[PDB]
Amino acid sequence: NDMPVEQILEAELAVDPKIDTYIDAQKDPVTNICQAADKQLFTLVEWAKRIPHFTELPLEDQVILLRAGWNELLIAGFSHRSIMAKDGILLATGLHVHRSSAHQAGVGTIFDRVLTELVAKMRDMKMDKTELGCLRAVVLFNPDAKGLTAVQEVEQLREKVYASLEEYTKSRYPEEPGRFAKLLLRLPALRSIGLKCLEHLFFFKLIGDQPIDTFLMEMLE
Amino acid sequence: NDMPVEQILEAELAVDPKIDTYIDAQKDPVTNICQAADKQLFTLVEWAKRIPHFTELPLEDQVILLRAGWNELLIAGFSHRSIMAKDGILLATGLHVHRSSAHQAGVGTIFDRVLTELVAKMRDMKMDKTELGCLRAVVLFNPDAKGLTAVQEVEQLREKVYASLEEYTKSRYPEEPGRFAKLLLRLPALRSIGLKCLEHLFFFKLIGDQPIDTFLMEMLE
Amino acid sequence: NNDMPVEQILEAELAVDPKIDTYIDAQKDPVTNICQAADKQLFTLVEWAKRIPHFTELPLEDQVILLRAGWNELLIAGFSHRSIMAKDGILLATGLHVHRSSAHQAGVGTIFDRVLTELVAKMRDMKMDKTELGCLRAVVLFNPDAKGLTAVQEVEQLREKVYASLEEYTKSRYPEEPGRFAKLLLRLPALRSIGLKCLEHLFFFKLIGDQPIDTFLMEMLENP
Amino acid sequence: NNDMPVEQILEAELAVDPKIDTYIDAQKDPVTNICQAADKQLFTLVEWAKRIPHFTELPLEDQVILLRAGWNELLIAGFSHRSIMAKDGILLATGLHVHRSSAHQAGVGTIFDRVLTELVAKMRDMKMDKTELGCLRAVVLFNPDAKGLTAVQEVEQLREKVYASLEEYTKSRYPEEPGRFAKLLLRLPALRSIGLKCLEHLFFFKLIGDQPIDTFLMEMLENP
Amino acid sequence: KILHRLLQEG
Amino acid sequence: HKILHRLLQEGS
Amino acid sequence: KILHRLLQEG
Amino acid sequence: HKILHRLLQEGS
Ligand SMILES: CC1=C(/C=C/C(C)=C\C=C\C(C)=C\C(=O)O)C(C)(C)CCC1
Ligand SMILES: CC1=C(/C=C/C(C)=C\C=C\C(C)=C\C(=O)O)C(C)(C)CCC1
Ligand SMILES: CC1=C(/C=C/C(C)=C\C=C\C(C)=C\C(=O)O)C(C)(C)CCC1
Ligand SMILES: CC1=C(/C=C/C(C)=C\C=C\C(C)=C\C(=O)O)C(C)(C)CCC1
Repeated sequence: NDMPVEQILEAELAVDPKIDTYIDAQKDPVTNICQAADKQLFTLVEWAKRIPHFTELPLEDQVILLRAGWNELLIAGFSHRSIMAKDGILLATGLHVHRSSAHQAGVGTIFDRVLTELVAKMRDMKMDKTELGCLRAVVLFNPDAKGLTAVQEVEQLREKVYASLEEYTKSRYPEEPGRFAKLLLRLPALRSIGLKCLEHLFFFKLIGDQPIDTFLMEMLE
Repeated sequence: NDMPVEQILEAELAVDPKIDTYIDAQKDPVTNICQAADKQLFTLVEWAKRIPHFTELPLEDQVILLRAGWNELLIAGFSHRSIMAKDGILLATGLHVHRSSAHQAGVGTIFDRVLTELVAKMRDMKMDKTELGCLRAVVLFNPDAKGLTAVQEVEQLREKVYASLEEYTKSRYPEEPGRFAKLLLRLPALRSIGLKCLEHLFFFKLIGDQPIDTFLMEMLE
Repeated sequence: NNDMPVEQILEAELAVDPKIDTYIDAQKDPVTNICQAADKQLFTLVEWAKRIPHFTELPLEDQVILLRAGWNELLIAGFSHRSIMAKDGILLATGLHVHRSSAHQAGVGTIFDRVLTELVAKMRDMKMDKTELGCLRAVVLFNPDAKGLTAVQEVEQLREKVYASLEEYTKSRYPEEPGRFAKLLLRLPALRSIGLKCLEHLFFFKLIGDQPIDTFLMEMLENP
Repeated sequence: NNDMPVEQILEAELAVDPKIDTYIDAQKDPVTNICQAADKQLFTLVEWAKRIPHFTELPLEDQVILLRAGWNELLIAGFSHRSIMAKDGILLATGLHVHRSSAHQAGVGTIFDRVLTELVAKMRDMKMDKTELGCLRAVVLFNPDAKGLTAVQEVEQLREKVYASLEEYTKSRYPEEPGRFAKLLLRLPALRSIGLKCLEHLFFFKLIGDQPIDTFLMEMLENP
Repeated sequence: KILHRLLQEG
Repeated sequence: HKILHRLLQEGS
Repeated sequence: KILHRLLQEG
Repeated sequence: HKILHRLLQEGS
């Protein structure tokens, strides 16, 4: 062993948001989702600090992993939370963003990808918190990330994570020989949706670099 | 007569930008295009002030027409200018924006619509400055615009404009019986691309409402 | 003059004219009423298109592209014109009359008024006839800007033929009004604007998941 | 175990293996070299797909959807694997060897290195064989997330069958290495990442209009 | 789809 | 709308 | 397209 | 990267 699924479960549990009801927003969904993200970034670190062995990597690598992994880590997180919604995603700030807001705000198409390729599939197979924590750990232990020193160390940690996951999976779900594959095969979609989000975010960051000039602002009111 | 194509030609000529070469930009095309727009809005007014009869409408209507028409007025303008480029548009600030920048910046799809449905067709039929000024005048005289007082007055002005255009067209291009239609039939595309631009602009204006929070900014660098 | 006889376009409008002489004003939820009438008219809309000269000689993948790109303006033009017979309301092909008050109560009042003032009232004031309506629709159908066309030239060219026949019909049937041809074509930008805004309302009713919507309409809202 | 015999996937890889024993290092413009090899391989890629069990029973509109969604990762996986035989370069199906120095000079060095370190080196270090490569490609081909599929279930299900056969083959041929199956599937996220970034370079070479590009490749870059 | 259907039996 | 009004007064 | 072509003569 | 570094030091 040495990479126990129980502590991984602990790490997830320790970062669930303490969560009331979930009111809509329809008003500036993109903003709300970016605030939730900023907020969750703090808790993402704490989560990582609680994944076994993570903090015994060099400091330098711990930062590379998290700079390389966060967006996929946060997408996986809100996706798994959002399983109980129908066509919406549930943010950590306790807001619910409806598919219809997302199209109105211009991100309909990447949003739909999150619902179809992540949320719906997490829901159809009833992915549990242990499988989700493992998947996130695998992502956190990305031995391809640039500039790593302890390459081989991350490689060994990721190998650990998936061996325990396969183990957990074979034993908690022995009616499903394909389950382990099916879980790993969600990571390509995650990778992909992750990249598309970052494009979005880079574009909003350059927009915000420079206000609209004043007559143009006036024509828009 | 009373709506002479010559003065309409004058109005266009008086607002050509005084124009050197046209350097690229590839760097923040969206910004550049919005600055050009703001800049051209000042000159749009002067253009309007020079269209016959415009300034004898009530003040209130002159502002309604220009608030309702500007985006289509500016799109028509840069489209006609951009005929001599291949796959790019030429801004009034003397910048050239390449189709490849436009896709890189995320507005590839509306940009392509401008090239295909406006620029390329303006180019294939060699639309001249007189036809363009008339088309813009027709757009400027929009009797559907909300809240107009002198509805019937704008209606009569638009009727004038297209009668002189048809006239100019029959006489300057008598090899082309379809020319007049073909010109009017570009206005639906203009209308449409105009609406899609305004969506873009409203979205950038709300983005810019609110910076990215600081940890999120840090992950983006 | 050419190869695009207006008799045949008129023959097309008349074959799909739902012959209706008594309507029931429908104050209930108008949006469902309008959706069902639209589903219903999508079927006639294809019959209509197939009767337009040369339409069915087009690459099949092109017939589909045109109908899928033009359905919303095509159907809007249809009921706006039938509706010249009402006052402040529209007349659905299903025999229902929807009053503007009732569109307002259901929160689609603004786009409703845009149809009354930009299309219906204008069509009524200039006494647009069925021939001109068909041409306008045929122009809209042969839309050479639609994405993915393979026969762009054939489409352009059939467009040009419709508007040549239109213009000649207009000159002959309404020589009092030399501007008429232009007046007709200048209704197309409003038609385009209002068509985009209805499609936005629809797509959004579809995404909210509440609002019914039948099956041909649904296939259209998945096709755009 | 099932209905998806690995012999037949292996038979598929081998039928398209361009049998090549001597390459010419190509320092000229590598981008054109890679484009032409890709055009060339698109034709074999379809032959390859047609030989994958059940592929050709799919709704035709689905075969097209899969090939059009999977071509770039499929071809990347192909030449990355042939390329385990080079060192710091890739080996094109056209008999050319492109060195990394030369990719760097041509300004596509970064994505080139990503292919060397994330795909080629890993494939070489774990001695990925042709059977596993075919399965990985078949998994990628039967992509049930592709937009517009009509037979989603059939696709999912054929996916599941490939990965069941893969896993069983792996357990049997490489019982020393119980993690091997996972190691194989975990190359797919990099494959996906690198595939997106190559498609971005391509689409952009196409939009700049300078860079040649042949015709099957062009049809692909218009299909995405 | 339904549209194809409709357009072929013509 | 300050900018448009002001500009509409000046020219003539 | 070319892809259709290729996929039918099979 | 100030925020991430600082956070990575604190917990333990
Ligand atoms: C998906 C998505 C976006 C990015 C989300 C990302 C990368 C982080 C969100 C994490 C949250 C919302 C954390 C939580 O609540 O657990 C953007 C902004 C591009 C807009 C469209 C939808
Ligand atoms: C088309 C287009 C856009 C809007 C342009 C508009 C509405 C005005 C431009 C006028 C210019 C550039 C004036 C001139 O130089 O004559 C936005 C910003 C949405 C981005 C994508 C391309
Ligand atoms: C106009 C309108 C809408 C859309 C109608 C559309 C897109 C076509 C209607 C077809 C009919 C009414 C066919 C006919 O009666 O011949 C929505 C749903 C936004 C509600 C507001 C008013
Ligand atoms: C990888 C790479 C590129 C894209 C290659 C793609 C998309 C497939 C290549 C096919 C081959 C090389 C087939 C074969 O040899 O079997 C571009 C053009 C971005 C240049 C940088 C390196």
